Amino acid sequence: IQFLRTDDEVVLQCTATIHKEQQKLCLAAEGFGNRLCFLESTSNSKNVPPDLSICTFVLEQSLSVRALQEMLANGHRTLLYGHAILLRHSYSGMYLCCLSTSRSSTDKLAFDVGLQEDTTGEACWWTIHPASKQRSEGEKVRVGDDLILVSVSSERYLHLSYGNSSWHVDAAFQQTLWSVAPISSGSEAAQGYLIGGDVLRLLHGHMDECLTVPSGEHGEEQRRTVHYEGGAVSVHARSLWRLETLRVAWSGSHIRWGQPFRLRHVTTGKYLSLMEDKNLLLMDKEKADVKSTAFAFRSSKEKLDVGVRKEVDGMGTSEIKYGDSICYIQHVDTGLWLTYQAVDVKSARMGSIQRKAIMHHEGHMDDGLNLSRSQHEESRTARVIRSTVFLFNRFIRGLD
Amino acid sequence: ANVVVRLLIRRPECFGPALRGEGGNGLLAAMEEAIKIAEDPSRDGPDTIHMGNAIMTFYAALIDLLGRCAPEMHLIHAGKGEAIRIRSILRSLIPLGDLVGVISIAFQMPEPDMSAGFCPDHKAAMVLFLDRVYGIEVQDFLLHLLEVGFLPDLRAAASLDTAALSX
Repeated sequence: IQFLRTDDEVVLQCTATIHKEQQKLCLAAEGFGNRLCFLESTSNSKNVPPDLSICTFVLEQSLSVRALQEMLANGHRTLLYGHAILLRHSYSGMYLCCLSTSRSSTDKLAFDVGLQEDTTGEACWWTIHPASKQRSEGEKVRVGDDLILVSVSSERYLHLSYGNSSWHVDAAFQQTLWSVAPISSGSEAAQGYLIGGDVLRLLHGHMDECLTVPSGEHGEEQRRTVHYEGGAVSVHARSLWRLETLRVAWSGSHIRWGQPFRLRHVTTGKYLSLMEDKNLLLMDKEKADVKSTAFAFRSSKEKLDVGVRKEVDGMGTSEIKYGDSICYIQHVDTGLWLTYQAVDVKSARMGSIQRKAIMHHEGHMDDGLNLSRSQHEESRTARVIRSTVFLFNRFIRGLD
Repeated sequence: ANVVVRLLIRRPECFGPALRGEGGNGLLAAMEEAIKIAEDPSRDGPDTIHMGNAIMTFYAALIDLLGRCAPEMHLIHAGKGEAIRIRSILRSLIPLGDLVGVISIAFQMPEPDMSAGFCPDHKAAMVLFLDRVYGIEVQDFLLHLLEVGFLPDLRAAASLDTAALSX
C-alpha cells in the first residue's frame, strides 16, 4: 500500500532459476574505477553477506515521455506507471545509463548497462512498465510490484543475461522482472539520530578513544587485531564502522535496540567476528556467518529482553541518537560486553597507548559508548581508499 | 516503418537464425552456406524447392525490407531524433563489413545455366540497404567498395558477345 515517492533509496532485485535452483540476484555498481554494473547475491546471505552499500539507487525525477522528449529537445512526486525515471547511484553519485559497447559475446545485439556522470541524452533515463495485467498505465506503483525497465535510447529491456562467468545484466530484447526494495523512504530522517546503513564510529565519555585496528605499517595479521586508540585516530579512515543490517528491505531505517547487524570495517572490508577459543577479530565476507558476525546495541547491562523485537516493516521510530545515546555492544551468541584491557605492561606503558577490547560478562561501568557519524566526504574517501588499495594490490601481485 | 521495426525487435525470432541468435554468426556465412546447399543436391528434394536459393531469397527479402524501412534520405533524419534512433537500431542489427562481404561474391557468368541460385537481384537488396541505412559519403569507403564488390561484377557484365541469358 506504500507508494514510491521521489528522492528515496531503493534496491533492484530479481530471481534467476538456473541449475534448477532459484536465486535472488541484485543490481550493484562499483562506481569508482569502473563504469559497467554487475550482480550481487542477496540470497545465500547466511555465509556470504551482500554488499548493500553499492546496490542502492535513488529516483531523481519522474517525467512522462512527452515531458522527457520535450525537455530533451529544449519535489516529492509519486511513481506512476508508463513514466520515465532517473536512477542516481547513492554512493558514486553517477546515473544509470545504457552503454553503447558490448561485452558479452553471446549477445551480438545487446548493450551493456553502467553509470555515467552527465544526465544528457536518452541513455540515463528508464521508462517503467508493469509486469501484470491487473495494473495498467497511469496507475500508482506500490512496494513489491513487479516492474519492467526499458531504455529510452535503445528501447531495450533491462535483461538478466546468463553466462558461465559473465553473470552480467545487459540491454536485450527479452524482458526480465525486477522487484523494488525500499531502504530510506526520503521522509523526515531525524537529524542526530542513528540511521541504518550509516558509516560512523564510537567514542568514550572521558577517555577520548575510538575502536580501531593497527595502521598499514603492520601486516594484515596485525591489522586483523582490534583495540582502542586515541590521539589523531579520532579523525582517520581506519576508525570508521558500518552497520550492515541483515534485512534487504528498509535497512536504512531508524535502528532500534536489540536488532542484529554486522559491524563492517570500511578500510579492510571485513567484519568483527568471534570464535570462542579467541577474542573478536576481522574476517572477510566469504565466511561471514550471521551467528558470529551479528551484534546489537543495548541500553543497559542486564538481560531483561533479548528476543522481543522481531520485524518492523517501515521507517521505524527515532530512538537512538548520536551524542546523548550510551549504547552497549552485545553479541547475539555470547551476550558479552566491551571491556578495555591493559595489554601493555608497565615496561612500555608510556609508549603506544593501546587498550585491547575484550568481550566479557562483567565489564567495567565506565564505557559510555557515544556514537559519532562521519560525513559523506570521509565515508566515500574511505570506501574509495579500500577500492584502490585492493585494485593496486591485485596489480602488484599480477606484475610481480 | 517505425512500428514494423518495433515489432521486429520485440519478436527477434522473425530474423533468420543464422543472422540473429546465439548460434549463427551473420549473413556472410549464411549466404556462403546457402550457396553450398544450392550446389550440393543432397540438401534438397530428390522444379523442386532449392533450399539454398530459398534461404538466399528470404535473407535478401529481409534486408530489402529493412532497407526500404530505413527512415529517409536524411530529409527528416537531419533534424529528427527517432529517425536517428531507428537508423542506429538498423546499423546495430546489420553490420557493415558483413554487407560488403555479401556484396562481394562475384557470381559466375555462364550453353545457359539455371538461375535458381545466387540471383543477381540478391545484390540489389544489399546495395539498397547500403544506400539507405549507411550511404556513400566517404571517399576511401567508396573506393574500397568499388574495388571489392563492383569491378568483378562489372567485368562479368561487360564480357558479353552473344550469349546473353541473364538481363
